[PDB]
Amino acid sequence: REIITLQLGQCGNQIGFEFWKQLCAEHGISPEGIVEEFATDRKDVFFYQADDEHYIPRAVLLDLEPRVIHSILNSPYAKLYNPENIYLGNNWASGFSQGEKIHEDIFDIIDREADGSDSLEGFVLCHSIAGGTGSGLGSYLLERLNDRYPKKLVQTYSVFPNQDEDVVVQPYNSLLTLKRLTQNADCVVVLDNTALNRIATDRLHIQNPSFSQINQLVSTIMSASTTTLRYPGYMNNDLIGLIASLIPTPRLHFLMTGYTPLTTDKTTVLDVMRRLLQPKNVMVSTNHCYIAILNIIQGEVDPTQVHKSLQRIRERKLANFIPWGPASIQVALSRKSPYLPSAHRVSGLMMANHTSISSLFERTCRQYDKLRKREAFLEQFRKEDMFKDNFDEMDTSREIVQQLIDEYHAATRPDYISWG
Amino acid sequence: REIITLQLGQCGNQIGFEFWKQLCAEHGISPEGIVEEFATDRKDVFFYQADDEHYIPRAVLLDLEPRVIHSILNSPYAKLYNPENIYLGNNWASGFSQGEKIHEDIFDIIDREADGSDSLEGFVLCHSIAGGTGSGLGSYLLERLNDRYPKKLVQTYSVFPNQDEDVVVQPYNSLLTLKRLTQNADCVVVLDNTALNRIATDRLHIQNPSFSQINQLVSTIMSASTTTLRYPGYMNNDLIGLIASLIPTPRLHFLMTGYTPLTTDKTTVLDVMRRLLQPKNVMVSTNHCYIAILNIIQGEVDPTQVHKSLQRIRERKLANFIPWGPASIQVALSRKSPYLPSAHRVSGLMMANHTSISSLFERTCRQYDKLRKREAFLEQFRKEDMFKDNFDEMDTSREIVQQLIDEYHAATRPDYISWG
Amino acid sequence: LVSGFEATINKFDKNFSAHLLDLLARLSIYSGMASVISRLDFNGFYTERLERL
Amino acid sequence: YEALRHFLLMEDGEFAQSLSDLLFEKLPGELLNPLVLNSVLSKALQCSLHGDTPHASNLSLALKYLPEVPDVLSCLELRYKVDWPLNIVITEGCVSKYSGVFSFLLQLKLMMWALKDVCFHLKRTAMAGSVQFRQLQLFKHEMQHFVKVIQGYIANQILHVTWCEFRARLALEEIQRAHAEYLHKAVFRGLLTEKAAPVMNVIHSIFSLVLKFRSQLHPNFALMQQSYNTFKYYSHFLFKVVTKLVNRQPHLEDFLLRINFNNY
Repeated sequence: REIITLQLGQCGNQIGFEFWKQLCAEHGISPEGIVEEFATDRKDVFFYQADDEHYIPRAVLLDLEPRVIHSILNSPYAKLYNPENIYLGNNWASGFSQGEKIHEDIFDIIDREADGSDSLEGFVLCHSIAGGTGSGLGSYLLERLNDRYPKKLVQTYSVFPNQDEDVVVQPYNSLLTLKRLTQNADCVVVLDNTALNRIATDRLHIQNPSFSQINQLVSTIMSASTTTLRYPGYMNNDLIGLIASLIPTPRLHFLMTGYTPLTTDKTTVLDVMRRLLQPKNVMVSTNHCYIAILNIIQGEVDPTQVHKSLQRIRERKLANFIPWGPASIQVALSRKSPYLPSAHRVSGLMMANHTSISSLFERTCRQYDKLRKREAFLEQFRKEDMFKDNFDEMDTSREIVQQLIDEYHAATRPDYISWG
Repeated sequence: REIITLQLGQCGNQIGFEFWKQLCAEHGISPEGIVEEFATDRKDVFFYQADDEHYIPRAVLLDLEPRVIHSILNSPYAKLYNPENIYLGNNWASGFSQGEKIHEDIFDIIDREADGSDSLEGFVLCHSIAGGTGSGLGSYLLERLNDRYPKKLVQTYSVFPNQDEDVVVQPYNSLLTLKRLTQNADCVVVLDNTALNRIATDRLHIQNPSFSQINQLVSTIMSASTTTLRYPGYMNNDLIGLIASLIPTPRLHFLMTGYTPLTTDKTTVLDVMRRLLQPKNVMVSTNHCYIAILNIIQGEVDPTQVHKSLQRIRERKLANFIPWGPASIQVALSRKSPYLPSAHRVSGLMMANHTSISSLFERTCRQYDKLRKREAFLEQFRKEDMFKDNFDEMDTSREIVQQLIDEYHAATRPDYISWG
Repeated sequence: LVSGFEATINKFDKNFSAHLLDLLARLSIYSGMASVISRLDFNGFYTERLERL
Repeated sequence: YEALRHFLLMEDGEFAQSLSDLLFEKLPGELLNPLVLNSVLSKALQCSLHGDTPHASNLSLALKYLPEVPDVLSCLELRYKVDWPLNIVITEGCVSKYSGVFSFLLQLKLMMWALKDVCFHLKRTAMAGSVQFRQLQLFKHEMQHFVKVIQGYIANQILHVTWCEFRARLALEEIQRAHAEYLHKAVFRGLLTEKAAPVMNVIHSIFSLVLKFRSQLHPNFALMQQSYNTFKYYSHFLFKVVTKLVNRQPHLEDFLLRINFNNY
């Protein structure tokens, strides 16, 4: 079924903009949405088909107090995304309260693409945790979408902010988001501003313009995570059949990333799997262990080599699973697209469920616990206080995310057969 | 397991620089670090493998108040050694006290290569005895490394300074170094500035630029001492099996050097085994006796000649020894590399445990004893006095080195079964 | 709630695991080829449950 | 020929030093099913760093005996496999004698692993500096050098001098006869022949005493001191039994020179 992407907030609109521009270049699409004259892919899911081959993606752009979205509009690609669905504070509560009044018209914007498509399977959110306007509104929209579409599933391309810790209410905002996501998100893919920044300092000398260059690092992950859907294959030709292996239990739906050529500007499959399992290629910053690992490779890959590579990786033991289950490394293959550079002819990515991400959740929880004892930024603004007089949704969020931390470490324990 | 070399001090950084440049030439490496086009050897141990075949050495360069150290940086080979691990007095106590403050960051530099390699067996130090900044700092680092890494085995390519005896505190510095090295070095290979100088006067007319040319002699010794590790073998492929025959008792771990063609710029193995047992090719300046001898030959050696040659060397009896150890001379064979010239293709080196190095230790001990009676250079600098008010680590060093001298002469005695 | 469901769960889980044993063990007598066992039985999981004879 | 030498005669390093090192980590019902021994070779060719060719396959790591339960014996074969137009030259009885020399070479690898384990096991004991420590470690140095010289003998004869012949000798019936001479010199110089068999019989006493030394890893010092004295007596007997067999074989002339160098 066709995927509708709900990019929201300034940062999320930036990454959705870059994601659709990269799919414009990767597919046979021009900046005006026209089919390219120079051009074998499954473009049905991600791009709506007009009769004059206007491949307009099913992007829903939400602007709240818009600045960046004006710059999005004065672009050469403004004709490419034309489904005409752009509708006009730094606190979570301000974003939530601003979303509540316009929920019906933005939901009618959801409804129109839902009717216009043949079918719809997932809502993929370019969400920003603690992103001022994006946070809060994304949590509220996340809460509305599962009620209105109970059979349907929601993915979150969460850019989890770690910038070495400006937003002084950032742990509070992030805390409330993670409660809303843990109960009301089917899947979450996590990304880290510090980890992408350390990889920026690794592969290049870029330090000060960190966000603009990390946009490309995020967009390569976001494209390679969907390439096996966007191009056909033997297996993983549906989002949901991909999703089920990555998420074994519903509470732990958070997925780490990695890329074998971080400098993607011949290599055998044994080499690229071994390089992927090393921590320098991972883009995420008591025993600890994976719950399940998957990998997808795109390029000039020899077919009988990959099973010998799986045996070889099994003997290398660069990462060991040891959960309660039979989870194994799962090899998958896709085709690199034409017309774009085939540099690093073999190139791959991994998605995995790892217990190390609980430490990162605990970090903003620790910052929140210290800030909550101090009460230095309760904000006391009349929006904040009139919205939450009790300030107990932060405590419900704390107990829910503490359940999540305990569930992660219980998944590390030998007995997750009992209740976690 | 992979070897990490800890080159420190100005003289030690010079010889490590030349050692890695020679291995760049001898192996298939270019000054950028990448493999050359024209290039069956074991380059795994000494050279890290990057993704695009940038064989970077696992060299750790330590500098201290660098002025001439920048000459290493403005070289064509600066891209070859790129692990980015270069971190910013003529007294032993000054070097020790300067190393103590930066020990944690230089040890993190050790830790990073420790994690980055698959495995680690040894720390091979390009140490300079009484080398101003190199001495003291090398003793302190040698004391830290066995505590932190007790499983690994430390080698020391000590360039023992004998320049016909400017440093006026040189016996004090060398005295403290030898205490630290006897206690905290698993093996030491000794070299002599006057012996390499007399060899320079023998082979060429070079007298005034002695250091710059002796660098090449030291580098030939340093390369041929590890050639059987760097190139594949049937035996002694690990460093430990090589080391254990050379060092029979833990206290006497000091190893003599010599090279068969004193000018290498056909010969049977009878001749090239004979030439090692001549004192003109030895590179080191009561009965006295070897404790165990080993030799390694290079090139396309005729092998039934080595039956004849071992029986011939036994009948010749040019090497006189009768220690407590069994002391059979062991013969080894290796291949000359397919890049470097084939002129003098047969070419050999010896490493041996000899009691005559105790005389050289006693020489700087005698200089120290005279200087210690005079107290002419106690230095009285506030670093030296505040670091060592008792001046009793010099006396502890004197009793430890005197134990070493007595142990060498007891090794000459027929009863080293009893305590030496 | 569980009287009708968990009774069907355990009898199916025991019947799944037994036929999962019999698939692995009857493929293990087949000495590429034996790797379908060691893929199914990855890093320590269900590679030693019941030794036949 | 130059590939079967890389695998069977253990010439290629990091392969025997991994296959033997993997097998010796375990030591009955285990280590004999085809789940571990038929897979340890597919684990060992990966860390060979030389091979993974069409020649590198057909290495059937099979057995020929079922052991029940301190000795120096672990019977295990390693057979190459060929196809039709090469099976007519490499005879099916030649590879059996390859197995016959292979068991001895693997048994030799057992010594340099277990003695390395007692050299490494004492390293963690180090403060404890006294009589009973240094006089004990002198025994390890005295016993290691014997293995390290008999292995150097083997490593000069069966891999180098018998490989200079049959390499410069070749360059259809002559291929059969030359191969049957190359192997026969490899097993003649290896002290596996029944003519020089008492010389081989003394080596088992030496190897068994080093294994007993590995057993006692200072609660029982004198129990090990007696074992060292028995070792020294047996080596001193080997030097006489090799000298008496000089009058009755130029291959053994290297051995007295290897074992005796400035001693008696």
